[PDB]
Amino acid sequence: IDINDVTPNCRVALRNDSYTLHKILPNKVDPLVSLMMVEKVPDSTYEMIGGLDKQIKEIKEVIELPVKHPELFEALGIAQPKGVLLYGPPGTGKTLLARAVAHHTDCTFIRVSGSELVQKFIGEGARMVRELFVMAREHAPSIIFMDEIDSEVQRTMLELLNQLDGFEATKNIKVIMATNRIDILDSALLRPGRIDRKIEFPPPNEEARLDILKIHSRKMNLTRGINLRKIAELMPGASG
Amino acid sequence: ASKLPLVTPHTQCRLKLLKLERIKDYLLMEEEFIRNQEQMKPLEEKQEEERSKVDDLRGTPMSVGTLEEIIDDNHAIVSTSVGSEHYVSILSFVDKDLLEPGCSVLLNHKVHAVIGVLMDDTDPLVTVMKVEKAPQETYADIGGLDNQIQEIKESVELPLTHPEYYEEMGIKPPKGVILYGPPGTGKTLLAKAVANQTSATFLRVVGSELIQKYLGDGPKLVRELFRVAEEHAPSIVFIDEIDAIGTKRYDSNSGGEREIQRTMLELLNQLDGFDSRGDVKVIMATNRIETLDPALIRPGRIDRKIEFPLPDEKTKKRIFQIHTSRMTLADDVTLDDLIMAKDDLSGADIKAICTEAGLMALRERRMKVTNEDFKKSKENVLYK
Amino acid sequence: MEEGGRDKAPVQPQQSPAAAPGGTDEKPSGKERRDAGDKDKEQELSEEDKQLQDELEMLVERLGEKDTSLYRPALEELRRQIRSSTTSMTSVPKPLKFLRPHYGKLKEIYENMAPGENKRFAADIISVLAMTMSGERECLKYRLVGSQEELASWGHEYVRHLAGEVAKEWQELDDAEKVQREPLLTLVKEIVPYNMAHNAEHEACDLLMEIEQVDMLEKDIDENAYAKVCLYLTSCVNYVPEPENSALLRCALGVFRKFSRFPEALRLALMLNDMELVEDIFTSCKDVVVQKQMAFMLGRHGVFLELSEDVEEYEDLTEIMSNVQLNSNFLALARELDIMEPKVPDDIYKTHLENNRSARMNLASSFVNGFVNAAFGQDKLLTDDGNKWLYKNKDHGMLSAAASLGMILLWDVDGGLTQIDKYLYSSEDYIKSGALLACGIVNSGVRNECDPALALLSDYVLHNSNTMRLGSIFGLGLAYAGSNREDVLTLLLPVMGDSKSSMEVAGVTALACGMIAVGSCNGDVTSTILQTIMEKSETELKDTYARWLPLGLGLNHLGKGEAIEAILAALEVVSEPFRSFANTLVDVCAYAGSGNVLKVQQLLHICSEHFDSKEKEEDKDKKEKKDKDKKEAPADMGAHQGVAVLGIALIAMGEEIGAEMALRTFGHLLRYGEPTLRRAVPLALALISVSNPRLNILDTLSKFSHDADPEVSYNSIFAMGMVGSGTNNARLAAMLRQLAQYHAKDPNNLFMVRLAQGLTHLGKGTLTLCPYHSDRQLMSQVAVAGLLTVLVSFLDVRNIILGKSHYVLYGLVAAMQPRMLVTFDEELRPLPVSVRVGQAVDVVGQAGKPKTITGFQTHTTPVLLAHGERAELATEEFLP
Amino acid sequence: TYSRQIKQVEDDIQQLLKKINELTGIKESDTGLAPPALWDLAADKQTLQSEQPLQVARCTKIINADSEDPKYIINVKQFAKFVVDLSDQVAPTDIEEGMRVGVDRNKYQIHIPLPPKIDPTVTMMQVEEKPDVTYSDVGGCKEQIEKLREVVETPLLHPERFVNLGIEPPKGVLLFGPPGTGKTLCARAVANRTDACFIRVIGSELVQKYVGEGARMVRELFEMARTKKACLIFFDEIDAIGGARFDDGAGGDNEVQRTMLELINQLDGFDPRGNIKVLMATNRPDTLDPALMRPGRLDRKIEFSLPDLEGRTHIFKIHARSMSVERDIRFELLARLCPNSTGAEIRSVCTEAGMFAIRARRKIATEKDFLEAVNKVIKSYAKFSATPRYMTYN
Ligand SMILES: Nc1ncnc2c1ncn2[C@@H]1O[C@H](COP(=O)(O)OP(=O)(O)OP(=O)(O)O)[C@@H](O)[C@H]1O
Ligand SMILES: Nc1ncnc2c1ncn2[C@@H]1O[C@H](COP(=O)(O)OP(=O)(O)OP(=O)(O)O)[C@@H](O)[C@H]1O
Ligand SMILES: Nc1ncnc2c1ncn2[C@@H]1O[C@H](COP(=O)(O)OP(=O)(O)O)[C@@H](O)[C@H]1O
Ligand SMILES: [Mg+2]
Ligand SMILES: [Mg+2]
Repeated sequence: IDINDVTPNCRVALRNDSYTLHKILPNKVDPLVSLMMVEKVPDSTYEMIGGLDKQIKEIKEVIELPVKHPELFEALGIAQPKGVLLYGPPGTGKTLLARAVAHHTDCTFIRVSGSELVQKFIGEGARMVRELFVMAREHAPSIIFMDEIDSEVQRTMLELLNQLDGFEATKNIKVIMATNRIDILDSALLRPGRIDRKIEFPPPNEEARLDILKIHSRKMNLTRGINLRKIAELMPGASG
Repeated sequence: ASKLPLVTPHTQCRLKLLKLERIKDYLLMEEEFIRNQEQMKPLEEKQEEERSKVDDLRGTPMSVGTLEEIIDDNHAIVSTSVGSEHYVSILSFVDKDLLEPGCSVLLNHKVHAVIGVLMDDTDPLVTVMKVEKAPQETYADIGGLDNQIQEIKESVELPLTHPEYYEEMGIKPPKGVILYGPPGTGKTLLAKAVANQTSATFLRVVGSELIQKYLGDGPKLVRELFRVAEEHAPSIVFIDEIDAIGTKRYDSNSGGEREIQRTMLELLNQLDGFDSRGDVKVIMATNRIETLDPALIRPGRIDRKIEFPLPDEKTKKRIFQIHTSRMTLADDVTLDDLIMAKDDLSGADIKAICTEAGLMALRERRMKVTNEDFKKSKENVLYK
Repeated sequence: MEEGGRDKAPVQPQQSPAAAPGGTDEKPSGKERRDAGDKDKEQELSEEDKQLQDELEMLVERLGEKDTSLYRPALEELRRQIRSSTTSMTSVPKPLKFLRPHYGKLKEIYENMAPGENKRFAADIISVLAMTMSGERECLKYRLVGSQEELASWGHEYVRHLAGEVAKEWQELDDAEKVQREPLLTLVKEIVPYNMAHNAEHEACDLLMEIEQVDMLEKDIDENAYAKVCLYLTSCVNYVPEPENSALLRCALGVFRKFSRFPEALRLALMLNDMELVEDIFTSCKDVVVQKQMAFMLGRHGVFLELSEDVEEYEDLTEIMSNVQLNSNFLALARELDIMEPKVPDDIYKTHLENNRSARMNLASSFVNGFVNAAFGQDKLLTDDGNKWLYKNKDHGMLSAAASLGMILLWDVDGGLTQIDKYLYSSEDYIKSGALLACGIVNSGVRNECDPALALLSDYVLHNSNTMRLGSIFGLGLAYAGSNREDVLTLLLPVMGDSKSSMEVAGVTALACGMIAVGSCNGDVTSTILQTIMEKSETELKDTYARWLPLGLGLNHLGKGEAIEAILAALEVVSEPFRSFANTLVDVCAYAGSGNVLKVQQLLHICSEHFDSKEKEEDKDKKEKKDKDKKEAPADMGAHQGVAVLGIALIAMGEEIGAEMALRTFGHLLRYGEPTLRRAVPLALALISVSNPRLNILDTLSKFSHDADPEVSYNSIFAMGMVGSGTNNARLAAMLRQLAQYHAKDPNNLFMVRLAQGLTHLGKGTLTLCPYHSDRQLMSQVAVAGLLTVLVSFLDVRNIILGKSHYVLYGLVAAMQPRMLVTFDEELRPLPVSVRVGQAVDVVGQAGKPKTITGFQTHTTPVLLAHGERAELATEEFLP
Repeated sequence: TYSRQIKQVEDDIQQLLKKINELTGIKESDTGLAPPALWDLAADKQTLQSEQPLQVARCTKIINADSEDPKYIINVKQFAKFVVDLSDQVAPTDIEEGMRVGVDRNKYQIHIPLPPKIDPTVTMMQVEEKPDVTYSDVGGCKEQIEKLREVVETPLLHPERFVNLGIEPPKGVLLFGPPGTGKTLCARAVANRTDACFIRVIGSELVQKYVGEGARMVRELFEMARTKKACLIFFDEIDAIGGARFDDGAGGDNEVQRTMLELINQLDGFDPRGNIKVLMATNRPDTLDPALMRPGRLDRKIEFSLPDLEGRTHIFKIHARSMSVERDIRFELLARLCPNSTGAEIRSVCTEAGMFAIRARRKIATEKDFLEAVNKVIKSYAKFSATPRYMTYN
């Protein structure tokens, strides 16, 4: 046997009394497969969008451009923005769009909710918070995404936005969350420099609802003559 | 290996040559008398034969375990992985100096004696907060101030570079520095620059994560932080936005507002307690200085307090000059309009305006920025 | 990188030299015009030492090297003007024009004749133009010409004048640390031919600067601590007249010429004493000089101030005879005693309390009585630990107790006999001898007329039994230890020359006679050598004869670097190896302090181990014991290397020396205190070590805490007190462990016993300290010879304090400020001293071992200005 | 001139140093091995005399005994409980019930007693070292120094006067005063002077994760103290560990209250500690609990107040005596210019005057430096001062 073949984290047979090595076994274990399988994020792409033209324009020019075209920002020279906030009523289509751009720019889209099942995968106890950076750098092109329903997330994002503002060496890392009710978020987060962009998602109107119906009715056997425009009209702007 | 540090002549003087000859001759005779005996009394290889015997004493399978108590007389109490512990002996070739309670040990398989020590490759939390690369550009990138920088240098940098003025004077340098003022006027920026130029290790932690979710944890964290800080070397610690502990409440905090008091007492003792400090500096900053405990700020725990006021028209001019260096801008624009854009615009509004206008011109794949661009950019960033 | 356009200097001064061979002939005007323009341009453009990479210095040798080669030597018609522009300028680039092997080649440009007064255009330059050329020439050419043929051509006639004028120019531009470069032209030049160079530098520096003397003094003495014999003699003898001719310091001569006392000539020291007696302006200088001249750094010299004016002028030495000792007793009574006045109780030794949860120990208790009772520690009815043991058993114990009664009242003359005669009526072979030794000890150092032939001679005259006769020649010699009167020498000679059956008495007679005379009278060494020749023929026993006889000869010819006396003494004892056991004693004994590492290398070259088949066991033992020498004052470089050597060789891979006596080397090394000692010695000492002769370990324990200066490390020894209960039984270590515990705090002060005072001077204390280390060989002497020697072995402690008044009326007590030891070598500006200003005390108690104290309030202290530990503190206030 | 020669000499000697360093043998960076010259003894003989003769000898805890014929109960950590006897070489007297013992691995019979456990943190809480501050660095409070030294130190070094006359000295002392006054420094002075042990504890070290841990820590703290002969315990920042009992609604501070009760109980009721002295300090003592401040626990109530006037001049003398300053300035005026100020302010005034001198170019400071320093650290910073809110004691 040669030492080089003896990789870390490998299964090996082993004789009984002398306890000496004897052969090799293929199977190996990893953390990320277990954490991602716990999470179950829904991969998608641009195809399913209905009525979100301008929003996708600016989200792509703030996220998709400064990875494939860093030198294009070198030319004008303004720094690369890193903080985008999406806000609007619930159930209007934030998470799908963030995953859409993460897929189109090929970044490992990870989300965090501060739960405890996945905590052990990150570390033994997680006394502090930023240990995820020590796990994110091995997969650098990544997007952190969070969500708020009905204040811990805000302090977490504040710690992060403070972190990668000059002290973090690695590039190619962006953070984003989506929440409703801008008027209630913290004051320290409204300073002109901390966050970079804010994007509104209004509840869809008639044309948007019609397009959404057409998109979601592609896996169903229709009937000759439905006039689903009437169906779109009957819905008085509920949501997406 | 530092044979003789008396090399202070450092020139063509006879002293250096004579000392070098004396060292050379000493080592010559020592080499002969520790070499010829081995030529004439090998008795064995002593290069593999003695190592052969040692490898014989430690049997081919040997286990790992944890040490728990030591009696100096070459045998101690060691634990096994299962849980039952023993009273084994200590061999003599085990370097009975680096054995500290808790270090892993290698135990013989039959009689469980102490055989070896395994290096404890752990380094768990050191790497989370210890900054390892230069932050950015030095004092040339900050416009204004000057009065403040003088003080920061006196209390942080100057002692390390020139430890000759103070000791000649008989003064110990002042200890702590707190930086306070309205939001977004460059407290963190000056911190980054100081980290840039300096030579000592820089440790950073934000005040907000001093709080935790269990009892008796905050004090543990602070003890650990200052321990690792004094573990390395002359170092600099940065505690940022302290006021966050004393103004907000979070449900995950199992204790109430009394555990925060406990944490504060611990931190407050770390600076000037029953034990000699060593060589560590402290820098902290906040923008609400009228809420924290005045017992925390008394001289002896922090001496210099430096206040950061709003920018003035001369400094505003300098700031617009700095932040548009590598910008390919048209002469059509007049900065004098933007200087009077707001009654009391702060420093961060400057960089906000510049970057936003750049973005909005680059929207159309263009290189030059016009005036109406700023006319809409300032409105976008200042009003919402 | 553009070239041309600006190519004026790199073209024209490159084209004129290229055609210079063609311009040499058929063109007298142009050759000289261009030569003058080149000389003036090179002189002016090279005036400042800021453009080292000159546009002309480094750009002429690219192609003009062949022109310089074929132009200067190949001219054959040198004129009176072209030579002025050629030799003055072309020699400037000759230091760097060629490759590195150039020092043996400078002759072909400059050595024909030194151009005029080249310093005229080379005086404003620091380290570029010509002084470097002079140093390069003196590096090889002058050395090779004048090695054994100094008297030769121009290589010595004008070279000395040029070197002298350049050396004067060194202290001409800034006179800063570049003045320390003067030795690079004076000391470096003609090392062994230093006499004329030093005389020239003196006659040039006599009128140059008086204040620029002390710096050069210290610089030269920094290299004068260690050198070859000729180098040391010449350098010291030439430096001696410096502080008197140029400056008028005239005050450190008495104290700093102890190094110049023996090594150069004792007659020269007598001449310095005479010239010091001549210069007696007032009283501060003379009194400060004579304060340390019988109690610190010499003796046997109180015979020079007995002229016709011995009233107050020449009577001052009398106050140092006994009056200063009386003041010492009074200051021990007042200063230290008032702060702390123990009763010899040894309460500190009784530390069994706090911790808690045979007649051999009576020896340790008697030592507890003796040790703590220093500085006026007279015991009235407190001597029960010796009184009760004095008449029950242990004759050697009673003797030791009576002797320790003397150290209880140490360096006293008022009532030593008063205390002694109250108990002298004992009619014991051991109490009486100890009483007489105590009497001699009490007045020892006083050098008074207590008992030249009255007290101890009454015991000596009855030499018909040992001890009562043996302990009667050593004590009287101890009383006259500081005096070299040959009357007592002749009186005690019959003790050794009797060849009587009292072997112990004859040995201690050798010790006694050696410890009085160190100069003349080779007849005493002759008598000792005849005694050993007529005695050691039919014997091969232990070192009882050998541990006493050769030591006196070695001390009587100790610390002399001529080595001629060593050669003669070694050659006179040529005989069989057992008889020649003392061949290597006098060889090394004359090597107390000097730089002679060649002697060290030849010491161990002859005999390293030889497998150590019990054939030279004591021989190799004493060889290693004498290897300890040259390290007490090794200028801080020998000690570390020596301790490393002893650690690497003996104890690690050896035969017997390391595991038996390697522990004495630390004792002979130092006692300042280094953590590598208290960590290395217990590393081999904590272990029981039953494999080796563990009695050696016992010695190591009894000789571990020999470091003085009471500190807070005693807890270590108390842990050993916990380890000393079961193992290391009382039968051979009961008193030894306690003596180790007490060694650090023998008295509460009075601990300067390190044989290094002032800067690095010995102070002639080896003759008194050495006997302890010589007698502590290892075995069979801890019960018969140790108690008889280990008590009063050391009596040359240098007081306890270094700051004192000694004013006319003693009005001032103390006004000073201490800092750390001096650690400065070079600085081109104001020189330093010490930077521990934090301490500001005005007490005359502890002064600090490795500390240097300064004054304040701007007193200028014009008494001593250098050192001496007894500053007069003269008052001057000419500065409002 | 000959820099190359001397430099090459230095290089050759360094190379020869490392050469002979390899030659003797220390190389091959170790995984737990000593240099060969050190274990030479234990290469051939110690192996053969430490492998066959000595046994493993498991460690266990004994439960009880029973009468007339020694029969013992042994409890081991993960195996069963056994009934065993002794071996011949050990006396039957010293096997008092309930302590660690070592028993052999075949017949399971008692071989040797062992010392008991003591927790790992409480061991490190001892001092094992003594700081540098002495008694001359507390100018201005001679009264308190005499009063404290008379209870914490005098009886230990002269334990005959009190026993002869028939008194037992007190056992406690409390130190309180506004922040910056100087109590912790007095504790350091005491630690420097003493001889017996000295265990330092800070109140925040006595809050633990789980329930009932603090009480255990206090028990073994006092037990470890009892093991030794006699020495001091210094408690710092008490007011974090027990104030008063005010329970209402949901439980609040209950656990900390149990800790306080255990600490109280350790000093009173049923055969008290005996030869142990405590020593406490605080900043706002109004919140201390009445049952803790009762005498029998806190006999003396030393109090530290703001310096008067000899205090101020004397603090100046102490903190400025290591200065390079002008020889003709008077500090009494400086004392007058600052009415109510602490020792801290005087220290900072000395520092800032030195800094003003080093600011421009000078080498020695003068009166104007001191006047400017007082004008700035006293009057300009006075809107961040504690003392207007720590003299009402909250
Ligand atoms: N005088 C100045 N010169 C240059 N840039 C400045 C100046 N004042 C402010 N700025 C800009 O404003 C930005 C905000 O400053 P910084 O992030 O350090 O805030 P801060 O003072 O720590 O406050 P906060 O607690 O609100 O974050 C800096 O990144 C810098 O670009
Ligand atoms: N009497 C005094 N003599 C000398 N210095 C003093 C004196 N009183 C106070 N000081 C100085 O003031 C400071 C006192 O702070 P210290 O660390 O002793 O805390 P404290 O007053 O005991 O309490 P706290 O920790 O609650 O502030 C020290 O720096 C000390 O130098
Ligand atoms: N405009 C839309 N187009 C397609 N699907 C939508 C749209 N709006 C909402 N949805 C559906 O609603 C779900 C929630 O999406 P989203 O609004 O991003 O998360 P949240 O409701 O938490 O903000 C998605 O699974 C998506 O299928
Ligand atoms: Mg900030
Ligand atoms: Mg305190």
